[PDB]
Amino acid sequence: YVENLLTQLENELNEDINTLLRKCSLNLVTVKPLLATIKRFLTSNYDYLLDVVDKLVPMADFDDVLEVYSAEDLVKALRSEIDPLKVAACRVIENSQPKGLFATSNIIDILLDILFDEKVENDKLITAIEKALERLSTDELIRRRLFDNNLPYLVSVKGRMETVSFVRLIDFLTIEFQFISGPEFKDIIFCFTKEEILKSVEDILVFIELVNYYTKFLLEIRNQDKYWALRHVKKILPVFAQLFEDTENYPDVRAFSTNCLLQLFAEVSRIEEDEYSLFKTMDKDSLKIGSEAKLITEWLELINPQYLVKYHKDVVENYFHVSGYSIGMLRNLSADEECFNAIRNKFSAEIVLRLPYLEQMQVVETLTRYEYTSKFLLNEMPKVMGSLIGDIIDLETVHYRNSALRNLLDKGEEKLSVWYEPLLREYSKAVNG
Amino acid sequence: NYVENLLTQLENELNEDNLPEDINTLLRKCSLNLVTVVSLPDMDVKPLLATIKRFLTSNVSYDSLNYDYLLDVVDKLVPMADFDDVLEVYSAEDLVKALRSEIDPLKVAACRVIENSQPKGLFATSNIIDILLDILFDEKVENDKLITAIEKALERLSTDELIRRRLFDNNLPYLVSVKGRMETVSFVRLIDFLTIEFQFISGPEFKDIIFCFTKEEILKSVEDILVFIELVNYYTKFLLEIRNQDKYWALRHVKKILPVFAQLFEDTENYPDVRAFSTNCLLQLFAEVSRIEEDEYSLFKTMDKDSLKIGSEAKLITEWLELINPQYLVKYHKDVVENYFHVSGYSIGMLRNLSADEECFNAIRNKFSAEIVLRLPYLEQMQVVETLTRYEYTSKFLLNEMPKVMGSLIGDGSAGAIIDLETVHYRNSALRNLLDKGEEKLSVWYEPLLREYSKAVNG
Repeated sequence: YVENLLTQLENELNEDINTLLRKCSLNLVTVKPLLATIKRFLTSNYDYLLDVVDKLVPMADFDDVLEVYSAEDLVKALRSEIDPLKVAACRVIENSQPKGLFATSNIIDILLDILFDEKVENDKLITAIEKALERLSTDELIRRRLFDNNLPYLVSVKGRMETVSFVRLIDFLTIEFQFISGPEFKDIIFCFTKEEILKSVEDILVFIELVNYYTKFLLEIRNQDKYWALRHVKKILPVFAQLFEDTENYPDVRAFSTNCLLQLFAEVSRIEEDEYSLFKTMDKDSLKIGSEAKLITEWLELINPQYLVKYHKDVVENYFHVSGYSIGMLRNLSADEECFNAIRNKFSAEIVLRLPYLEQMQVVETLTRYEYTSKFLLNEMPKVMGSLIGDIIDLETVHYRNSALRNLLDKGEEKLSVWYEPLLREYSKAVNG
Repeated sequence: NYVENLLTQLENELNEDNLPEDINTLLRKCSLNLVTVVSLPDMDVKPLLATIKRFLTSNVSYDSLNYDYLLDVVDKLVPMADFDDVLEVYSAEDLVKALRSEIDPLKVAACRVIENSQPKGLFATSNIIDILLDILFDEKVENDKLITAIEKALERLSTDELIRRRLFDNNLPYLVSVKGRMETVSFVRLIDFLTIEFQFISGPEFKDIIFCFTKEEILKSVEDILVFIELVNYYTKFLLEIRNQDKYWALRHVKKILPVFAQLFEDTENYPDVRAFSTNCLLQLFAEVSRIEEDEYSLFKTMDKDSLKIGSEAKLITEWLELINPQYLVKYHKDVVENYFHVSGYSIGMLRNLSADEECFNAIRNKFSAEIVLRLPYLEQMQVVETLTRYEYTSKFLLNEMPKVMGSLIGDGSAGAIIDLETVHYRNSALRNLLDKGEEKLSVWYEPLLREYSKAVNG
């Protein structure tokens, strides 16, 4: 049936065309003459035609695709003035088998010419290029073509700092960093000097994109355990903090980029190396946690809690009080034992029990996450445990209650004592009905 | 200041007698700036939303403006603004008129407004949801962006009880009528809708009539194999969601029909299209069935004995050993596990599954030797080692019986130079999983593992 529908399409393209194209697409999601007929139609609803190509290409054996779309045809397609043909070329390139097949040609180079062309407004084409590059970048030869054969070009795009092509470059580097090893890492491509960061402030959108690039860069270093990359990034982190502080000379930085800078500083505080040496200097010289009242909640919600208790114990001790409002701060401050000890005297069963059930469940779920917080809950607030067990339609309440029940049960029967059987009973009722 | 002035220039350019030449470049620039986050409280945002609305409600299409660019500004502007301001421009009656129109861009804008409803139950007392369902299940609708906009609006609002009531109570006979059509296009959208909705449904809200299919409906779906495949996939994701969301109460509503899928899989003479076109999706379903919260594999052992007959069809053996619960495999097909499995790069998929149960691992243990593993290329050795590193019983086997393999994991000092993505990933994971066991259980391997892990992550 699928082969006959494709044969019809092959005869038809050489009315209700859109409907048959949809029918072909729907059947494929759930070959040379058809691919060649579509190619002739593209070299001469186009989105519906391309969707058939997008589903047909990965399904077929790549040798058959290569016969219709040669490396030479792909260069011609990408150098044309026909956007749908360029998208089809991208789909072919994306599905290259082996992934390094086109690594010896200038195909990747041409993909980069289109990607960094600010005049390109076709979002589907930009996405198709990025998807083709992301898929192929697991291969070493493809990363070599990108970061060695096209290094001067990438550095030229980087130096330009033209809004449209720069944002696409940042997106490209973010995607590429997940595949890059220590020996492949190039500072000139992935890292920005103080001078480039100062230049980005002139166009605040570019600056915000750069702050977000660094936040995701630090997050990826933590997620992928790529600590070797820290020495390449740390030296410029105090520049972002200096810009955050310098409201007289760079008012646009606090005016338009406060939130993204706070997320960056949250990541910087997770660098513990040499007793928070870098973050301590940024805080002392620039951030000055506690000195600007309107940022106190955010600092206590975002900054490494071990850092907060060691250098701003007075802020933690005095500022934090239990309420639905301070749940964000509770989740962060509870994540370090010493930091939790600095807020522990703000709790009582009475205070927690006065909160509406959704807020009690958010507080309880947070306290169930750690050994020291759960011990405090069980030994000092058994009335709160009584409220958790109880005598619910709200999805958030059910989510936090079930997570609290599950986190306590993870501790085991021995550590739960008298709470074991009531918790098991409540969890069974919630998951089994 | 800059973003609201960019929005101000757009409001002024759109209200000029004739649209200026730069209109589409301005819209595109507005979209890139809004991408960031929340709006400036400079002005109400109401005149710009109302100006865009007049362009969308107009039956006159202007050659000079790009409607996709105009909608992209709406899709970024609506969630950024206070909903009371959006309501002033787009009332519940304007939304009904927009959805009942013949203007697709206007219907998409209506969806964005509905999606961002605050409170979520605001339009639950109107027929707005009913109209969204009429469009969603209309086969003649070819606009994929409109279909997605409806699904996104329904997904966002379905966390609310009143919205689920409008869906599953006020529109129950309609939804059941769409379900009974089993017309390809509307059916696929219905399955996607039910998958979205199941995330939010509680035990007391669950309705068998709309979420579950009887044997008769499953037999009817075979007539159009695409519909049957969509149904197999629906059940696989349904069982996966029960495991992921701990919704075990739903199993009693689904289990009774699971043997029908296995019967169809076996019956190649009377249902040849089942095996011909749906083998792979059925294998994924059976993998989930072998993992359900049930009493000693009651249901799966009957499906296997009567229909699946694991081990009787040689060409499916690798797939069964890669997919089926390993505890089930060793208890009922120990002979298959013992004879079939041998170590190679090819059998890595089987190794990862069979290693996940201790008894099952004991049945493959004698196929390992340091010599066999050491002959594999380094990427494959790392995949094998990383698998053995995942469990207490496999790691004990690796450390006590294959110290030469541990020697290969530690290596000759050239690991810092490994460029292969996959090799680094599996080696580092193996190193990390072993270190998680602690210094006491690692003995002499502790310091070399710590040294190798430090070099990999810090060097």
